[PDB]
This record gives sequence, structure tokens and C-alpha cells, in this order.
Amino acid sequence: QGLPRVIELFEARRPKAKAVISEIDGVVRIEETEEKLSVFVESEGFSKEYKLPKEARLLVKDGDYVEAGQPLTRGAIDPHQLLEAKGPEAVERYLVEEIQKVYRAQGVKLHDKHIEIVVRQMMKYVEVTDPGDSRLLEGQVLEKWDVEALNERLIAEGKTPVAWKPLL
Repeated sequence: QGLPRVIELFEARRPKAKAVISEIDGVVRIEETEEKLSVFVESEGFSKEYKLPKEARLLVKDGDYVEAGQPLTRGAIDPHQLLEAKGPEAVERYLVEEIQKVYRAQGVKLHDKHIEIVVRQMMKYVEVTDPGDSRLLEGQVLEKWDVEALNERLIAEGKTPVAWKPLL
């Protein structure tokens, strides 16, 4: 729960006690009883519906704001799920925060920059969704995808912008 938690944060490994994840937004509206809690949020066209073990706390009844990657089963959020849940920008703000929190506990205090560098490095690669020159499902650096679009649009005529998917 000290150094190990830090490891789990930098290694992006699956959290110790997973606590599910939220996908879409709308008004928080969860069910009540049943083994499978029959959540039903809202928004436009969508809804909600999950499935976790018995022991779990919610912290939010039917009323307010659900958003993406919120307290569901209250605990260690999965960075991998949160990446597709909220986006690359949010993850960078999450990891650094909890990492630094751990160091804050044991009285040693380092600037956030140092952490921010590493966490930025854990987000350089992205997996291919749409092919045009190389293959899909391919691990690749984001900045390398910069020249793809930049050169094919500003200098070339190949209007097949390959869609990349953020990869943690």
C-alpha cells in the first residue's frame, strides 16, 4: 500500500481491489436490491447496467451527476478502463495525483513535474484502429502519428487520416 501502490500506478497494472468503472454520463440512477445491481442512468439513447460481487459501496443514490470514471464501487480505479472512459488527458491528471498522494503520506515531498514526465511517457504509444499506410492493431508512438496527418494533409493529397486509439 506504499511503494507497491506506486509500482501499480507506474506499471499501469490492474488495481488490487477493482472497483468497476462508469462509461457515459447523465443523471445518477442506480437500482436497489438484486445480486446484479440493475443501474439505469440516462443521457441520450443510452442507459446503464453493471455486474459486481456482493461487497461494494456506492456513495451516490439516484439524483445528481454520474460522469465518466466516478466512484462506483469506491476504491482503486482501473487506469486502463478510465482511459477509454474519460480520455488521455484525465488519466495524466489522475495517476500523478494518487502517486504524489502516497509520497505525501510518508512525509517526503517531490515536485509534480518529475512524476508528470514519467506518466507522460506511459502515454506515448497508441494502437491503430483505421489503416491507410500501415496495419491496424499496431502499437505506435503518437508523435509519429503527427507527421502522418501533418504531411499527408499539408503537403500530400492522401486524405486517409489513420485513426489512432490512445494507449496506456
